[PDB]
Amino acid sequence: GPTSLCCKQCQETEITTKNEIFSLSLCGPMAAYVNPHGYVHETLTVYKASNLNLIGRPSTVHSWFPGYAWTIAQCKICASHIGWKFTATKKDMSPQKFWGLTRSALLP
Ligand SMILES: [Zn+2]
Repeated sequence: GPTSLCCKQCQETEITTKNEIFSLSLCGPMAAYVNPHGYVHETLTVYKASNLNLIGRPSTVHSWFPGYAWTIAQCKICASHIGWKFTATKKDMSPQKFWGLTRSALLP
């Protein structure tokens, strides 16, 4: 479908849709400055994703989104690294999980 964002390598496999896109605030209370940590502009954040295999267990090491652990996520079909699943370290956070997907790894 027109909303469909698929793995660029295998083409057929849908990873997320444009419907699931949202904007995560990279700042904390009062919207203070933060040093950029990783490369967020290149990363698309979505609430829900599909057809990915999670590799290993959640890690907090040098997380691009502080407060969240990350787990590598690769296409079930072709094993291309599309991005990461992010899971909250604290119960009071929202969303408790989301996906950060490398834009260049998707089509469109
Ligand atoms: Zn693929």
